[PDB]
Amino acid sequence: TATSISLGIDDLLTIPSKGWLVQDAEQQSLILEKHHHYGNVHAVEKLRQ
Amino acid sequence: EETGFELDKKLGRPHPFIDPTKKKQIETTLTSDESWWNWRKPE
Amino acid sequence: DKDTEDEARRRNWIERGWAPWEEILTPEADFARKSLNEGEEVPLQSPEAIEAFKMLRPSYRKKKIKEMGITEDEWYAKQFEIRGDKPPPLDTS
Amino acid sequence: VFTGGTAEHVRAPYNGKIKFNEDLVHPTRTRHGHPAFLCYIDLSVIIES
Repeated sequence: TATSISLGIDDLLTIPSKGWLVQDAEQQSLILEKHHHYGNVHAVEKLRQ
Repeated sequence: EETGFELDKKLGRPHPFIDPTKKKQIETTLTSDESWWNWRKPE
Repeated sequence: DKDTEDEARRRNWIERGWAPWEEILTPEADFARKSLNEGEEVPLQSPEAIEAFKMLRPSYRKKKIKEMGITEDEWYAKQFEIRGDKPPPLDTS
Repeated sequence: VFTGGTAEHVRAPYNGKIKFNEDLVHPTRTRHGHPAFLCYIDLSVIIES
Protein backbone atom coordinates (compact mmCIF):
# COMPACT_ATOMS: atom_id res chain seq x y z
CA THR A 1 0.00 0.00 0.00
CA ALA A 2 2.73 2.47 0.95
CA THR A 3 4.82 1.93 -2.18
CA SER A 4 1.60 1.65 -4.22
CA ILE A 5 2.78 -0.21 -7.30
CA SER A 6 0.59 0.73 -10.26
CA LEU A 7 0.84 0.11 -14.00
CA GLY A 8 0.17 2.70 -16.69
CA ILE A 9 0.14 2.76 -20.47
CA ASP A 10 3.84 3.65 -20.67
CA ASP A 11 4.72 1.21 -17.88
CA LEU A 12 4.14 -1.55 -20.45
CA LEU A 13 7.70 -1.14 -21.66
CA THR A 14 8.45 -2.69 -25.05
CA ILE A 15 11.85 -3.96 -26.18
CA PRO A 16 13.67 -1.11 -27.98
CA SER A 17 14.62 -3.42 -30.85
CA LYS A 18 11.09 -4.67 -31.57
CA GLY A 19 10.69 -2.16 -34.39
CA TRP A 20 13.90 -3.34 -36.02
CA LEU A 21 13.15 -7.05 -35.63
CA VAL A 22 9.57 -6.76 -36.88
CA GLN A 23 10.72 -4.64 -39.82
CA ASP A 24 13.45 -7.17 -40.62
CA ALA A 25 10.93 -10.01 -40.48
CA GLU A 26 8.56 -8.13 -42.79
CA GLN A 27 11.34 -7.57 -45.33
CA GLN A 28 12.20 -11.27 -45.37
CA SER A 29 8.52 -12.19 -45.56
CA LEU A 30 7.88 -9.70 -48.36
CA ILE A 31 10.93 -10.72 -50.40
CA LEU A 32 10.09 -14.41 -50.03
CA GLU A 33 6.45 -13.83 -50.94
CA LYS A 34 7.52 -11.92 -54.05
CA HIS A 35 9.68 -14.83 -55.23
CA HIS A 36 6.92 -17.29 -54.35
CA HIS A 37 4.83 -15.40 -56.89
CA TYR A 38 7.74 -15.62 -59.32
CA GLY A 39 7.89 -19.36 -58.71
CA ASN A 40 11.37 -19.53 -57.17
CA VAL A 41 9.98 -21.11 -53.98
CA HIS A 42 6.96 -23.34 -53.45
CA ALA A 43 4.00 -22.93 -51.13
CA VAL A 44 5.33 -25.11 -48.31
CA GLU A 45 8.63 -23.20 -48.23
CA LYS A 46 6.65 -19.97 -47.92
CA LEU A 47 4.42 -21.53 -45.26
CA ARG A 48 7.33 -22.70 -43.13
CA GLN A 49 9.18 -19.39 -43.40
CA GLU B 1 45.66 11.86 -16.60
CA GLU B 2 44.27 11.90 -20.14
CA THR B 3 42.01 14.44 -21.86
CA GLY B 4 38.87 14.36 -23.95
CA PHE B 5 37.97 10.75 -24.55
CA GLU B 6 39.22 8.16 -22.04
CA LEU B 7 38.61 10.91 -19.48
CA ASP B 8 34.92 11.50 -20.08
CA LYS B 9 34.59 7.72 -20.27
CA LYS B 10 36.50 7.34 -17.01
CA LEU B 11 34.40 9.98 -15.23
CA GLY B 12 31.12 9.07 -16.91
CA ARG B 13 30.72 12.48 -18.55
CA PRO B 14 28.81 12.51 -21.85
CA HIS B 15 30.90 10.89 -24.58
CA PRO B 16 30.38 8.61 -27.58
CA PHE B 17 30.24 4.91 -26.81
CA ILE B 18 32.90 4.24 -29.46
CA ASP B 19 35.96 6.47 -29.68
CA PRO B 20 35.80 8.41 -32.98
CA THR B 21 39.58 8.18 -33.33
CA LYS B 22 39.30 4.39 -32.96
CA LYS B 23 36.15 3.86 -35.07
CA LYS B 24 37.20 1.78 -38.07
CA GLN B 25 35.38 2.64 -41.28
CA ILE B 26 33.10 -0.22 -42.31
CA GLU B 27 34.50 -1.97 -45.37
CA THR B 28 32.68 -2.28 -48.67
CA THR B 29 30.19 -5.15 -48.71
CA LEU B 30 28.14 -7.07 -51.26
CA THR B 31 26.69 -4.76 -53.91
CA SER B 32 23.44 -6.68 -54.57
CA ASP B 33 25.27 -8.42 -57.42
CA GLU B 34 27.75 -10.47 -55.40
CA SER B 35 24.82 -11.51 -53.19
CA TRP B 36 22.06 -14.06 -53.59
CA TRP B 37 18.43 -13.08 -53.65
CA ASN B 38 16.69 -12.74 -50.26
CA TRP B 39 19.65 -10.60 -49.12
CA ARG B 40 19.53 -7.89 -51.80
CA LYS B 41 17.94 -4.56 -51.02
CA PRO B 42 14.44 -4.49 -52.58
CA GLU B 43 15.55 -1.73 -55.03
CA ASP C 1 -6.44 -51.25 -68.83
CA LYS C 2 -3.66 -48.70 -68.30
CA ASP C 3 -1.34 -46.41 -70.26
CA THR C 4 2.44 -46.48 -70.15
CA GLU C 5 4.52 -43.31 -70.13
CA ASP C 6 4.84 -43.58 -73.91
CA GLU C 7 1.22 -43.60 -75.14
CA ALA C 8 -0.20 -41.18 -72.58
CA ARG C 9 2.55 -38.82 -73.71
CA ARG C 10 1.54 -39.51 -77.31
CA ARG C 11 -2.11 -39.02 -76.35
CA ASN C 12 -1.26 -35.68 -74.75
CA TRP C 13 0.49 -34.48 -77.91
CA ILE C 14 -2.28 -35.62 -80.25
CA GLU C 15 -5.40 -34.92 -78.18
CA ARG C 16 -4.31 -32.51 -75.43
CA GLY C 17 -1.96 -30.60 -77.75
CA TRP C 18 1.00 -31.13 -75.43
CA ALA C 19 4.48 -29.91 -76.32
CA PRO C 20 7.65 -29.66 -74.18
CA TRP C 21 8.07 -25.94 -74.72
CA GLU C 22 11.27 -24.38 -73.43
CA GLU C 23 11.14 -22.62 -70.06
CA ILE C 24 13.66 -19.78 -69.82
CA LEU C 25 14.20 -19.87 -66.07
CA THR C 26 15.83 -17.23 -63.92
CA PRO C 27 18.88 -18.34 -61.91
CA GLU C 28 16.68 -18.40 -58.81
CA ALA C 29 14.02 -20.50 -60.53
CA ASP C 30 16.60 -22.77 -62.16
CA PHE C 31 18.25 -23.36 -58.78
CA ALA C 32 14.88 -24.36 -57.32
CA ARG C 33 14.37 -27.16 -59.85
CA LYS C 34 17.95 -28.43 -59.57
CA SER C 35 18.08 -28.34 -55.75
CA LEU C 36 14.66 -29.62 -54.69
CA ASN C 37 15.40 -32.92 -56.45
CA GLU C 38 18.08 -33.82 -53.90
CA GLY C 39 15.77 -33.35 -50.92
CA GLU C 40 14.76 -30.60 -48.53
CA GLU C 41 17.84 -29.56 -46.50
CA VAL C 42 20.85 -31.55 -47.74
CA PRO C 43 24.31 -30.75 -49.06
CA LEU C 44 23.97 -30.32 -52.80
CA GLN C 45 25.92 -33.15 -54.44
CA SER C 46 24.78 -33.03 -58.06
CA PRO C 47 27.15 -30.81 -60.09
CA GLU C 48 24.13 -29.28 -61.82
CA ALA C 49 22.72 -28.19 -58.46
CA ILE C 50 26.13 -26.93 -57.32
CA GLU C 51 26.55 -24.91 -60.52
CA ALA C 52 22.99 -23.59 -60.21
CA PHE C 53 23.81 -22.50 -56.66
CA LYS C 54 26.85 -20.54 -57.84
CA MET C 55 24.79 -18.84 -60.55
CA LEU C 56 22.56 -17.23 -57.90
CA ARG C 57 25.15 -14.44 -57.75
CA PRO C 58 25.12 -12.41 -61.00
CA SER C 59 28.73 -11.46 -60.24
CA TYR C 60 29.65 -15.13 -60.64
CA ARG C 61 27.70 -15.06 -63.91
CA LYS C 62 30.07 -12.36 -65.19
CA LYS C 63 33.15 -14.51 -64.57
CA LYS C 64 31.79 -17.46 -66.55
CA ILE C 65 30.66 -15.15 -69.35
CA LYS C 66 34.06 -13.45 -69.41
CA GLU C 67 35.98 -16.73 -69.25
CA MET C 68 34.12 -18.34 -72.16
CA GLY C 69 34.43 -15.21 -74.32
CA ILE C 70 30.92 -13.77 -74.58
CA THR C 71 29.86 -10.12 -74.77
CA GLU C 72 27.34 -10.78 -71.95
CA ASP C 73 24.47 -10.31 -74.41
CA GLU C 74 25.02 -13.49 -76.41
CA TRP C 75 24.74 -15.29 -73.08
CA TYR C 76 21.45 -13.49 -72.48
CA ALA C 77 20.52 -14.67 -75.98
CA LYS C 78 21.99 -18.16 -75.59
CA GLN C 79 19.59 -18.99 -72.75
CA PHE C 80 16.69 -18.61 -75.20
CA GLU C 81 18.06 -21.25 -77.60
CA ILE C 82 15.73 -24.14 -78.36
CA ARG C 83 16.61 -27.22 -76.31
CA GLY C 84 16.25 -30.79 -77.51
CA ASP C 85 16.81 -32.71 -80.71
CA LYS C 86 16.39 -30.73 -83.91
CA PRO C 87 13.94 -31.93 -86.57
CA PRO C 88 15.39 -33.38 -89.78
CA PRO C 89 16.22 -30.60 -92.25
CA LEU C 90 13.70 -29.91 -94.98
CA ASP C 91 14.63 -30.71 -98.59
CA THR C 92 11.88 -29.09 -100.66
CA SER C 93 12.03 -30.66 -104.13
CA VAL D 1 7.61 -28.03 -35.75
CA PHE D 2 9.42 -28.19 -39.10
CA THR D 3 13.08 -28.68 -38.18
CA GLY D 4 12.24 -31.89 -36.30
CA GLY D 5 14.30 -31.12 -33.22
CA THR D 6 15.89 -28.26 -31.30
CA ALA D 7 16.94 -25.26 -33.39
CA GLU D 8 18.96 -22.32 -32.09
CA HIS D 9 19.47 -19.11 -34.06
CA VAL D 10 22.89 -17.47 -33.86
CA ARG D 11 22.22 -13.75 -34.15
CA ALA D 12 24.76 -11.09 -35.06
CA PRO D 13 25.94 -9.32 -31.87
CA TYR D 14 27.52 -6.41 -33.79
CA ASN D 15 26.97 -4.55 -37.03
CA GLY D 16 29.48 -5.15 -39.79
CA LYS D 17 30.55 -7.50 -42.56
CA ILE D 18 31.03 -11.25 -42.20
CA LYS D 19 34.29 -12.85 -43.33
CA PHE D 20 34.57 -16.61 -43.73
CA ASN D 21 35.80 -19.08 -46.33
CA GLU D 22 32.78 -20.25 -48.33
CA ASP D 23 34.69 -23.29 -49.62
CA LEU D 24 34.79 -24.81 -46.12
CA VAL D 25 30.98 -25.16 -46.20
CA HIS D 26 28.61 -27.01 -48.50
CA PRO D 27 25.87 -25.27 -50.50
CA THR D 28 22.30 -26.15 -49.58
CA ARG D 29 18.72 -24.94 -49.84
CA THR D 30 16.93 -24.29 -46.57
CA ARG D 31 13.41 -25.41 -45.72
CA HIS D 32 12.32 -21.82 -46.43
CA GLY D 33 13.76 -21.84 -49.95
CA HIS D 34 16.66 -19.53 -49.16
CA PRO D 35 20.08 -20.68 -50.37
CA ALA D 36 22.54 -21.19 -47.54
CA PHE D 37 25.63 -23.10 -46.44
CA LEU D 38 25.79 -26.30 -44.40
CA CYS D 39 28.63 -26.29 -41.88
CA TYR D 40 30.17 -29.65 -40.96
CA ILE D 41 33.33 -28.40 -39.20
CA ASP D 42 34.10 -25.98 -36.36
CA LEU D 43 34.01 -22.99 -38.70
CA SER D 44 34.86 -19.59 -37.23
CA VAL D 45 33.26 -16.51 -38.79
CA ILE D 46 34.64 -12.99 -38.42
CA ILE D 47 32.41 -9.96 -37.95
CA GLU D 48 34.49 -6.84 -38.62
CA SER D 49 32.57 -4.14 -36.77
